Amino acid sequence: TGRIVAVIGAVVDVQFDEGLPPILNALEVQGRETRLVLEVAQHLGESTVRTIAMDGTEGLVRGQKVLDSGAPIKIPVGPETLGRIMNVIGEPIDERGPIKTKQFAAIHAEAPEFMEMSVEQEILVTGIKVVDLLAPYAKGGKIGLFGGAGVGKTVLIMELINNVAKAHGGYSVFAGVGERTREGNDLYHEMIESGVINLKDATSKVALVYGQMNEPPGARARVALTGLTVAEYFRDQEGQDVLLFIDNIFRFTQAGSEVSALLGRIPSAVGYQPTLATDMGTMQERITTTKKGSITSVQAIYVPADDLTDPAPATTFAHLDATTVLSRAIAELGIYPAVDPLDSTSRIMDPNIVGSEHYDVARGVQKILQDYKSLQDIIAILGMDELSEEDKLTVSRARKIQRFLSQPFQVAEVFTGHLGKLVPLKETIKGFQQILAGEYDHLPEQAFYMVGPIEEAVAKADKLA
Amino acid sequence: ATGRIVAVIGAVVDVQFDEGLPPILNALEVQGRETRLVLEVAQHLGESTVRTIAMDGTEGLVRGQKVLDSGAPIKIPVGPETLGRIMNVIGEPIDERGPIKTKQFAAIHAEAPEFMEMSVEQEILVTGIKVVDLLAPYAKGGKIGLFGGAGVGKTVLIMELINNVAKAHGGYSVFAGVGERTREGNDLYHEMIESGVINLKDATSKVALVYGQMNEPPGARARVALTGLTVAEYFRDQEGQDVLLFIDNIFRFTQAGSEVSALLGRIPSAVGYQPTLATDMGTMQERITTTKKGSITSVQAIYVPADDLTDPAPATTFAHLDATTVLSRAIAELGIYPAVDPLDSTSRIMDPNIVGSEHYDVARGVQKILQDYKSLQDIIAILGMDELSEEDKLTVSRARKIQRFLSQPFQVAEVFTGHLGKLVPLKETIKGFQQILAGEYDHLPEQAFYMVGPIEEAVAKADKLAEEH
Amino acid sequence: EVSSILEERILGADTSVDLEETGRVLSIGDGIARVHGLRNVQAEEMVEFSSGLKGMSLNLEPDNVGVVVFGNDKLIKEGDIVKRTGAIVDVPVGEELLGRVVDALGNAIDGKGPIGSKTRRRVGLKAPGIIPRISVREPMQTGIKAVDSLVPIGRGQRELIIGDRQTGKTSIAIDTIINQKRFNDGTDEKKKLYCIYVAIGQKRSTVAQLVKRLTDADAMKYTIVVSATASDAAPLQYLAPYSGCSMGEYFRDNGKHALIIYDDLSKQAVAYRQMSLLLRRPPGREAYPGDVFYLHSRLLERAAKMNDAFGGGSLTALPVIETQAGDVSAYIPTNVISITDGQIFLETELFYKGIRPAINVGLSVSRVGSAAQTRAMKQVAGTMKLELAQYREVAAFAQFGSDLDAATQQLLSRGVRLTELLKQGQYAPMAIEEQVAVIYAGVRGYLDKLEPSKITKFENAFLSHVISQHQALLGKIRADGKISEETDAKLKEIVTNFLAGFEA
Amino acid sequence: SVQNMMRQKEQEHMIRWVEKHVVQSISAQQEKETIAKCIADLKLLAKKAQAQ
Amino acid sequence: FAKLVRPPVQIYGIEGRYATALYSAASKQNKLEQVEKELLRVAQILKEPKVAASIMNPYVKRSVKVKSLSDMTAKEKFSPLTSNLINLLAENGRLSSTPGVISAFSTMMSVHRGEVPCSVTTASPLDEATLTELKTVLKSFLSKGQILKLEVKVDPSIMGGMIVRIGEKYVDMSAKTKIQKLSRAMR
Ligand SMILES: Nc1ncnc2c1ncn2[C@@H]1O[C@H](COP(=O)(O)OP(=O)(O)OP(=O)(O)O)[C@@H](O)[C@H]1O
Ligand SMILES: Nc1ncnc2c1ncn2[C@@H]1O[C@H](COP(=O)(O)OP(=O)(O)O)[C@@H](O)[C@H]1O
Ligand SMILES: [Mg+2]
Ligand SMILES: [Mg+2]
Repeated sequence: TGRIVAVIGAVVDVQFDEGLPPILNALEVQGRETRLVLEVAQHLGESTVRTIAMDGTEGLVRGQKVLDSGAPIKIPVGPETLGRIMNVIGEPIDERGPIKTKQFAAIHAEAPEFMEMSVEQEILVTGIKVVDLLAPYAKGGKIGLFGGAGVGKTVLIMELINNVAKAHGGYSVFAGVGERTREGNDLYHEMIESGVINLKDATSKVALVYGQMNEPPGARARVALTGLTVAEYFRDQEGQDVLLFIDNIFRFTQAGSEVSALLGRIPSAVGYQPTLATDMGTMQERITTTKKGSITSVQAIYVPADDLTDPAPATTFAHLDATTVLSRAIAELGIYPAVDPLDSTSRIMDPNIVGSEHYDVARGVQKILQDYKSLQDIIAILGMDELSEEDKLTVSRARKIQRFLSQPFQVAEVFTGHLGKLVPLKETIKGFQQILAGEYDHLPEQAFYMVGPIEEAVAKADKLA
Repeated sequence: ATGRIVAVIGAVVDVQFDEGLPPILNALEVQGRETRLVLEVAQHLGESTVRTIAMDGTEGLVRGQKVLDSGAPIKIPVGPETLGRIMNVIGEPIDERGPIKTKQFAAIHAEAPEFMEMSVEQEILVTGIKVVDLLAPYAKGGKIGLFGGAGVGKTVLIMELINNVAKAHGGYSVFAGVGERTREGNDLYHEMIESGVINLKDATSKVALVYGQMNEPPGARARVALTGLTVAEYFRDQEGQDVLLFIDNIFRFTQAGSEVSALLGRIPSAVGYQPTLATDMGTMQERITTTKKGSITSVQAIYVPADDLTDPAPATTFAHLDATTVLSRAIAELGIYPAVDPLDSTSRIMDPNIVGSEHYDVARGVQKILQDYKSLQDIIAILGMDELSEEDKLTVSRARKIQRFLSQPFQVAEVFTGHLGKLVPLKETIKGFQQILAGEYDHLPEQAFYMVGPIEEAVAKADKLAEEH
Repeated sequence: EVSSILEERILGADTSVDLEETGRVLSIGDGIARVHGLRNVQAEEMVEFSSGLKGMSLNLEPDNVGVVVFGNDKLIKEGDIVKRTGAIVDVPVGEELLGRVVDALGNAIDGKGPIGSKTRRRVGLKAPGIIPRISVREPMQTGIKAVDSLVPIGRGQRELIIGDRQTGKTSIAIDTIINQKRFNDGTDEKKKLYCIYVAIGQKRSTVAQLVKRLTDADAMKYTIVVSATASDAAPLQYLAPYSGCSMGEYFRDNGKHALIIYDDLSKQAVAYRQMSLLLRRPPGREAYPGDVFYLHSRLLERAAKMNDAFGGGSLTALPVIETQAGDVSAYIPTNVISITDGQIFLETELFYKGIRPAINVGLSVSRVGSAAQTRAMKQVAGTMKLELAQYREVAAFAQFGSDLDAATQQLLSRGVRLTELLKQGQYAPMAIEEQVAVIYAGVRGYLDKLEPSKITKFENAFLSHVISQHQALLGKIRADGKISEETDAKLKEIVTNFLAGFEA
Repeated sequence: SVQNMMRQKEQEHMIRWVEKHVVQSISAQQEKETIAKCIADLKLLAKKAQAQ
Repeated sequence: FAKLVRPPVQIYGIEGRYATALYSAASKQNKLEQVEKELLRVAQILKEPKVAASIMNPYVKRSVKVKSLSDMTAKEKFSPLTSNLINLLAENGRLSSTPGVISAFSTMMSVHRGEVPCSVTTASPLDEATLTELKTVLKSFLSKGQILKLEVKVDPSIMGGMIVRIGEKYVDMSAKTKIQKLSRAMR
């Protein structure tokens, strides 16, 4: 046991006698109503450790009694965690009874070794036509999701959960790092009304970890570790192809530079911590493709003060492999999903990774979508008919391409009434290889709006008139 | 109860007692000097050791001088006899005319009046300045602020309101000068004898004066403003008269506390001020109020450091002021004097239920044509003046006549100008500006309104320029 | 009978003896006492000195304890006796506070009499979780034609009023208190609203002018005002935001509705920074401590929309934030922006160009969206929001434009006339049924021939007409909630009858 | 507004007389001090039996 | 490292670190009373003008101030573990704070039989029957089998009452019952 000597804010100091616990352990205060977990961070000498709290600190008397677990924070893990909501210490917070499982795991765990990594790049297919063609997803890589509210982001989250559990058979974890309570309640009920979570049986496809915004600054930084332990169970024990959602990554960085300033350390550049490059290192290197399975991560990125070279969105950018941006100017055009095709980049887009068939198809799409972007200004200012006859087809074809990128989702079958289509990879490359050559140009525009493959396009030209 | 001096660093003297500890904010008399040196207690440090701040210099102090205690804070003399006298921080007279002989002594450290001792009524106090009475009217019993940088006219504009307001006023008046040039406390003692406000021969004077200037140690530029509004609290409370109060400067109350701070043991805040910045400011500015026992009009000059109103010392006084008169160097370098910014000055009584609906739609009619003149200058820089249309060649020429008509020749600035002192009444200021807006003076050039009084002299000056062609 | 009530109190007083857990004072300076002893104090526990002041112990250190002082430290000498009370800070709460002026600790400062509240509540409680909440659907009516049209507020949303000095931030939050009088004297129990106003560091004469403004409009019989002024001590401007949510959570816990206004939150982060740097805590950016995000988050997360199993209550929070030179990228203007839902951005340029209230609708958002508007207001304002947004694209062609297309001349013609409908005088809050009629007159096309200077005179003439001569139509949009096909034709000949003979 | 305002003027002037007049009356009651010690300890005899 | 016994007071400072490290070595080997009789005589043999000089005088050396003290503690009475303590205080330059370590050790050894004495501050000293009655009710309050000590102070500022402290308890029956007459005003 130990005793509390000093209570200053959200920093408690504990005095032990014999069993001095190492760093990154977890203590537990005796005599209080709810669990208050302290995490050891420094050995201060004369048998005294420096702990950061994880809940409210008031009501603590100098000289109480504090036990020791002898291990780090251990959470309930398993396959029966699918469809539940937990905080950073594994407790359930939806009043549906205690989670019961066989084994536990610790959140502070080392990276995989050098002889276990994958030696080759490999594309993850998710079914969407705009994602898997122009900005494809590597297996194990980190993905950055630009865009916020009012663009249609929370549908794209709920649909990538559904398609990987269909074409690949791998579940997902959602980790809310310092997220609002009002917006972390609507995502609970939006997933219920779309089937990906289920209150009646064991066909759920996600596990929710919610460390909300009104919690102490030590408890908002470990949530992205608790929500990575669960994602490591479905790779190390079963060998699935897991996904991982963090929303967002800036509230993991910013919650780090408030523990490192409550602990009395000199700040680095503009206000961050000295250790900005290892806390991003000792988290995002556990997200990798081992020999058993993989973990892929889609992360939301908020840039402060529109500065792309601020050290919080500059440390993160060295880890990403592909970025997709949700433009609001395509949402007022009618296209869903509202993914910009020109301002998305991929690192694995390469003739020696995805082959030459994927390459020269997806290269020509972004070139033709630039010529319509340059010719749309002469038409708006000067007029229409002055341009050549070779340019009138590029105006007509690029309005066929940017509507063939639309696709009806399976998560929206109740509302918009259409059928949700999941397109494999070999249909999307075959489709755009024919639109470029003028092979299906005589058909009108609305045959291409909101279809599946290229086969269902010509079956919709017959119903017009 | 005697005590010894154990440390001297700068202006902060440490004093160790043995049997009787005096409380915080007291007065300690250093025995052994030929002059009087008073120490003010600021902190406790344990084992009977206080830490003080010195009112005078600290040269010639030795470790072991026996220090007495007073049992009370700095009690200055106060009463009717202090009128027409200059006095020190601790109450000594420095006019060299003898001792101030009165019956009432009053400490400078006292509380603020409660919530049910406030007054609520509003008025309008007319001055005679055209920019002030039109767009940002002042008020009886209301706190007024004069902003602006260095060298734009804060001391002259506060010299103008002693010229107009203080001689037509019934009750008394107090001038506290805090941290300004010692020359300018002599051009006030010699511009108030020849106007008969200070009288050196009998008992009919109407102005007291309290002076702590910029040659004093920094423990003495932060207790003079508390000594100004202690004499001005006697007239409001123990008597019932209407008091005025002029304070220049008041930025030197904040700055003089940011110098003794780091030796008292405090971590600095933002750009270099003390951590207790907005608490001792708000402890002085809650005694300058209108209660149910009197009324204190108060005009204050506020230095803005290097033309930045986002500095933490001027940008926290805004919560304590009713009427702000922001001066500007971008107007003063045109020749428009007084350089008052019209699109940055406010008041709490610009209200069509208080100033009437005719004054209200004239004030907003002036600011709307000046702000629309600002957005037109961005076009003339690329296009030019002549390529504009004929409809907005007129709203420029109406705006330029409104800029120049606001400038008025002051009275106390005769030695700068040579021009004469004008004083336009309130009913004429509105009627002058209705006629430039409606278009009744489109046949005159711009120069006919520069440095004039009422609108009558704007056409008399127009013909006199014509004949010299 | 003045002698009898004084003799009554002193026999009714309790003079009983107790024990204590005292401890002497080590070093008092600048409002931070160091006390040796007090071996069984909890964190953030209220103690009280020998003179009469009270103190809240923030630092529990090994050899001493750091206790801030609720007053002035000239009454605290070294060697005093610091007794223990034994309880965390608690405020009186209930129905009896309605129509009173209180400080940060629940005492009465208006001098009417003491509070008769029988209950008591802590200030350090937690927010409700994810389960007891439900999505926001009911409208909170402000009464400003630009707020309810383009940036609506639901009953449980947090909306930030951000802007510079002297641009009507206090005035937007002072007619929202006045506008709820029309429901607060009626019969419908689930449409009443209760308002609380917290003043943090303003002068006493300003609060004495604002109570009289709310006394004149008969709106101080359902409003509480919590005043921690500028002269009061540095920790009393820290408790006063948390002493108002504890009075706005008694109405949320008991099935009622509420509203709270923090005026302003940028003077709480300053009164807390002074307490930190005098207790020797490690500084950070702009000398703020490491937990100023944790100071504002656990105050705004207490605003919630409860569900029917817990009562159906609500709490709506409007914080005011003062920027400096319009830079919202500072430290505290970026903490409170990322916590709340949407902002209302009042500029200073539009205030002098004639647009009053000077709400910029280019930068103002609300992320509850259109799900907090009624069915009548939603139908007309959905096109107005699209019409105004097409105008702001082409506002830069107005200064020199006559050689443009007739569609572009039309887009300028509707944008100017929709702007004149949005201007509004002070202390005149409208009704939603009168608001939807004025917008319906403009968005249809019934004003493109009237001169742009007459749009204000036409509106004040038209509103006084339909109150007296068409009262039975503004009871079939108030009670219906939507605007049907029968009312669409009935409103159609009304604005055609008035526009025909108007100019007289 | 005259009958209730002026009542508060003598409500405060009532207590203004008493609290300066108590200390001049109890200063000579040293014969009451010999029972003030003898009544204190019997409450302490009542008090030390509570924890024991 | 090895563990060390905790004192029942646990004071802090640079003088408490040396009164704890001796209490963790003299509670071992059962020598807590032998050091206390030695320490109350080393306080006497330091404050002589031959020996009080040239220990605070900084211009001698460190080592020759040890040798002038290593034989002084060796010849007279002492060769316990406490001779290393004076040898350790002179190495660390902490020989000035030797009355601070000694005065801390007496109260740390007091609490092994002591009671943290009282304070009755009312008036002039009264008769014997009032003193023996309070000394025989406060004996009923300790409940620890320890013979309580007590001090009496004279303070006439309290009108007719008395304040009593028992350790850290502080009952109160004094002139603060006149300050409780704000219920006639604040109500
Ligand atoms: N709708 C309006 N139309 C015209 N004038 C207004 C309007 N609303 C407010 N004002 C005026 O603006 C002035 C200042 O407004 P207000 O005090 O509300 O701004 P503020 O920024 O909240 O003040 P502070 O900077 O002290 O917080 C007041 O004198 C008021 O008369
Ligand atoms: N009536 C006036 N109008 C415009 N400028 C003036 C007037 N009187 C003085 N000034 C200018 O203001 C400058 C500073 O004057 P003063 O008010 O004494 O200094 P400060 O405002 O810096 O205290 C002088 O150089 C003078 O030219
Ligand atoms: Mg000057
Ligand atoms: Mg305001």
